[PDB]
Amino acid sequence: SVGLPNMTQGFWENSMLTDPGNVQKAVCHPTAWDLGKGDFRILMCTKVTMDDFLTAHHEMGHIQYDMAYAAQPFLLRNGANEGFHEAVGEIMSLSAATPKHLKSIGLLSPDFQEDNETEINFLLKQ
Amino acid sequence: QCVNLTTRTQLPPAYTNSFTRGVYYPDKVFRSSVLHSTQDLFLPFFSNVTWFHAIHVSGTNGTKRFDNPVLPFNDGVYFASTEKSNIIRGWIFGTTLDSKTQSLLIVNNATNVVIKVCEFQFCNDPFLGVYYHKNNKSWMESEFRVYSSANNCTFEYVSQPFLMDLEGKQGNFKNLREFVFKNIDGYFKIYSKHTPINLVRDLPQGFSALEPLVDLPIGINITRFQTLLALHRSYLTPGDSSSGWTAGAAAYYVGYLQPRTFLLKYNENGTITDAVDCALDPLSE
Amino acid sequence: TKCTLKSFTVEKGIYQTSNFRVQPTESIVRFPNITNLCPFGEVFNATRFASVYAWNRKRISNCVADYSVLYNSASFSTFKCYGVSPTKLNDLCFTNVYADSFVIRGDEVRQIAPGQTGKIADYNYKLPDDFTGCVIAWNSNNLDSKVGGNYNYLYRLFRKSNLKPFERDISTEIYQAGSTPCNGVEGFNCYFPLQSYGFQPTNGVGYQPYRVVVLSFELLHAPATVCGPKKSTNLVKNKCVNFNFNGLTGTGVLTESNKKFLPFQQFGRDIADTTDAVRDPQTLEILDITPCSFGGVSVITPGTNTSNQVAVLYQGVNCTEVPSNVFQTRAGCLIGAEHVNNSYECDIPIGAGICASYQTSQSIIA
Ligand SMILES: *[C@@H]1O[C@H](CO)[C@@H](O[C@@H]2O[C@H](CO)[C@@H](O)[C@H](O)[C@H]2NC(C)=O)[C@H](O)[C@H]1NC(C)=O
Ligand SMILES: *[C@@H]1O[C@H](CO)[C@@H](O[C@@H]2O[C@H](CO)[C@@H](O)[C@H](O)[C@H]2NC(C)=O)[C@H](O)[C@H]1NC(C)=O
Ligand SMILES: *[C@@H]1O[C@H](CO)[C@@H](O[C@@H]2O[C@H](CO)[C@@H](O)[C@H](O)[C@H]2NC(C)=O)[C@H](O)[C@H]1NC(C)=O
Ligand SMILES: *[C@@H]1O[C@H](CO)[C@@H](O[C@@H]2O[C@H](CO)[C@@H](O)[C@H](O)[C@H]2NC(C)=O)[C@H](O)[C@H]1NC(C)=O
Ligand SMILES: *[C@@H]1O[C@H](CO)[C@@H](O)[C@H](O)[C@H]1NC(C)=O
Ligand SMILES: *[C@@H]1O[C@H](CO)[C@@H](O)[C@H](O)[C@H]1NC(C)=O
Ligand SMILES: *[C@@H]1O[C@H](CO)[C@@H](O)[C@H](O)[C@H]1NC(C)=O
Ligand SMILES: *[C@@H]1O[C@H](CO)[C@@H](O)[C@H](O)[C@H]1NC(C)=O
Ligand SMILES: *[C@@H]1O[C@H](CO)[C@@H](O)[C@H](O)[C@H]1NC(C)=O
Ligand SMILES: *[C@@H]1O[C@H](CO)[C@@H](O)[C@H](O)[C@H]1NC(C)=O
Ligand SMILES: *[C@@H]1O[C@H](CO)[C@@H](O)[C@H](O)[C@H]1NC(C)=O
Repeated sequence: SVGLPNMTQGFWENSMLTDPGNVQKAVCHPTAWDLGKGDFRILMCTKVTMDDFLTAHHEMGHIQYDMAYAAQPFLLRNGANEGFHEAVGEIMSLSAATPKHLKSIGLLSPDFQEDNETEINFLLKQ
Repeated sequence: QCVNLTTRTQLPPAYTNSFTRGVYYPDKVFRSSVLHSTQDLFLPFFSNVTWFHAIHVSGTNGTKRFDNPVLPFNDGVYFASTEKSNIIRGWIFGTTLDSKTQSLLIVNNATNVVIKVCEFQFCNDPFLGVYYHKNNKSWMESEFRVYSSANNCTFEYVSQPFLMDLEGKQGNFKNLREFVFKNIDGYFKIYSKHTPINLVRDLPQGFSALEPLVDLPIGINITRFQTLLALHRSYLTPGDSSSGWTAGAAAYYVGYLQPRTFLLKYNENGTITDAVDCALDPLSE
Repeated sequence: TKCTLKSFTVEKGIYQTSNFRVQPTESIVRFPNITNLCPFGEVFNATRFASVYAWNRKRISNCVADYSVLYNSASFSTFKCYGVSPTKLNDLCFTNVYADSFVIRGDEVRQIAPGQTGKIADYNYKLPDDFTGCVIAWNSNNLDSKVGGNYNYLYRLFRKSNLKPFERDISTEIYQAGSTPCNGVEGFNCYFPLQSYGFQPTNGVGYQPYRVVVLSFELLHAPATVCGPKKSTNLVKNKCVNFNFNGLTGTGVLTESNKKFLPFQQFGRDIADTTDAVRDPQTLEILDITPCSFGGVSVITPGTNTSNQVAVLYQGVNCTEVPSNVFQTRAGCLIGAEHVNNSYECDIPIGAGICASYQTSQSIIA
């Protein structure tokens, strides 16, 4: 909806978005894999919580930045500094945790009033 | 690969007269007793054609004749070969006959008609001889010394395989094979006709309309052709690769065409039965 | 008749007014069978393909190129025809066709195009500024991909100069980037020209193998051997139609004849050089070509002072091709006159011994 392209074809057939369980051991740490050959996948055991909901958007912003700078040689396929690559996903995770977006998608009830106490609490938490 | 053929007696060229031959169908048009008059390149009646023969007499006498020169191709030729056995198995057409330009190769290797249009390197004496052994005694064709290499092939055609009767019978001739080659608009037209005959003197006298056989679109230029003959390799004739040869009962005629006017006569079925030349014997005019 | 004679009082007699002509109902186009189409069925479905620097050029000279099976197939990624429309491919002839088959990376397919530049164009295969042909490419990641890396496809990367259009290089000499001469071994500025590609089954879009072929069309001083597959129609025998039998044309009714042609003769001509019989290129049957009915229209009518009834005559036209008694005479079809068996003096001459008159409840008789 902002202008970023869609995900790759391999992203939906190679990513393990669900923890397989005791059948095999796998780390559930959210990581952004930048292979460099058009294939991009995210390793995360995304639950139905909100923290994982925003971490998924963080990883998707990371993958978007990777696909953006993938149009350069190997010595340049990276962010400008060591903070931009994380900030690209952090700004999306911050902007996606708003009650307006949640009620527009269908998570928050449309009849929910926007009181100033909740806004002050959210600002203090941030 | 190129092997010459020495020990050949030379003789002056012979000439004969073709009374009424070389008449072919100009176009694929059916006509029933209309007596059409056409203007195309035909063979003039009672012309002066060249006679190439191949005679071999036993003992220390006779002459060893094997005629296959590089004859010119002036607006079409008329090839008639009075063969007793399978000896004339193809021709060679082209301008340079080398790798400089392209050349048409219509040769028969005792299997079927093999037509190739490439830039070959033809030898100065190509031939396709036979081999007569004592065991498995049957006339087999194992010889191919027409060219050295083949590159940049444009057209090619190899029909279905078929047997070949290479039996060297002794006696009189059995059939006559006539051919009229012409190339005016890129297409190489061939008009063939088969007529049995039982003479060994000269070209048969009569009339036979040659029907179209093939039309090969090649687009190459043709200025000089050459006939490919066969050879016999048997016992009692020792020698090297360039010797120990023998032949016989081989003769072919070559006649050049020219623009003429003919009054073709069709029967009730569409076949040409008679024709007259308007530029000869003013009774025919 | 009044307009032809330019008078309001037409005298008793027969007058010619117009000319009848049977217009053609439909048009038919017939052509021989279309067999042995082309080796395109094997040049596209080949199991093994060559590299981009060692592309193979297959001879496609004498075969009917069926472009309909390639354009209608929804299995090609990029299909761009330069200098010619894809729809008019089955309506033109050519001299020679060449299909250069080679596998290239997906993200660099756009480099094979007229006027485009890059890394593979000027080093492996370059196209001229003007090009008369099409390009066909399809994804081959299903079969040309193995786990662990597919190092079977290579490409030339380093060259000392640009390549000519339709040029293929076989020498694999090592490239020299510096002033020091390379003595057959690698060094500082001595690198290998050929580089291998990596085809993994998990790669994304862009790095997958794409078998791309190039079709070249040329016209020179030679008879055209490859043309488009022309379609035939149905054979309608007994009606005035427009026929087209392998280049021929005309208009007439095609009746089944008995003229047994020769095995090589196609069409026949009667006296005065007129096409009167053609052979169907499919069923190899012979049929006659009779021209459609035509003739002058004469109007037999008495004097205007007597009556206003008229009798129409179609000279030399059978009554079965005209569309109130209709009587057929040896001079033509006569409509509007009652044929009587009696014999009277000839009043209005018609022809073939038949005459018309205005007698007895009262109409024109013949
Ligand atoms: C013997 O065969 C050779 C080739 O097998 C031919 O030699 C050619 O002879 C002509 C003139 O005699 C030269 O113009 C050619 O250059 C020769 N060919 C080559 C390859 O040099 C010829 O058919 C025979 N030559 C002799 C001397 O008998
Ligand atoms: C006569 O020539 C033809 C073609 O030059 C030969 O046909 C080829 O035969 C070889 C093996 O015999 C095959 O590998 C080729 O594929 C054949 N050609 C084609 C176009 O199919 C034929 O064998 C020759 N016959 C003799 C007796 O020499
Ligand atoms: C390669 O093989 C495929 C598989 O048979 C061919 O696809 C068929 O093409 C025919 C001809 O139009 C169709 O009738 C079939 O329905 C097609 N089958 C499928 C599964 O699509 C294809 O045509 C072949 N390639 C070439 C160039 O002929
Ligand atoms: C052209 O194709 C048609 C049909 O495909 C051929 O007609 C068939 O001929 C055979 C043998 O004469 C008959 O058994 C069939 O019944 C015919 N089918 C039809 C639909 O008529 C025709 O022979 C082909 N012509 C050539 C020269 O190949
Ligand atoms: C044919 O031409 C040759 C050479 O010009 C000549 O010797 C011969 O007499 C001619 N034949 C006839 C029948 O005129
Ligand atoms: C059989 O024919 C071959 C020719 O291929 C020949 O060389 C051989 O001498 C013949 N006889 C025997 C017994 O092989
Ligand atoms: C083959 O010969 C033709 C003759 O016109 C020429 O145009 C073509 O370039 C030649 N091809 C090769 C590969 O030599
Ligand atoms: C032979 O024909 C070709 C046609 O392609 C022509 O270019 C060439 O000039 C001709 N040769 C001669 C000697 O006229
Ligand atoms: C013409 O054909 C008919 C029948 O096809 C046959 O009876 C007759 O003999 C033929 N005439 C000639 C001169 O071939
Ligand atoms: C008109 O056609 C019919 C039917 O074919 C035929 O019987 C009749 O003889 C034809 N008339 C003339 C004058 O030919
Ligand atoms: C004329 O004669 C024919 C044949 O006999 C008959 O069919 C027809 O009815 C007759 N017409 C009249 C008017 O008598």
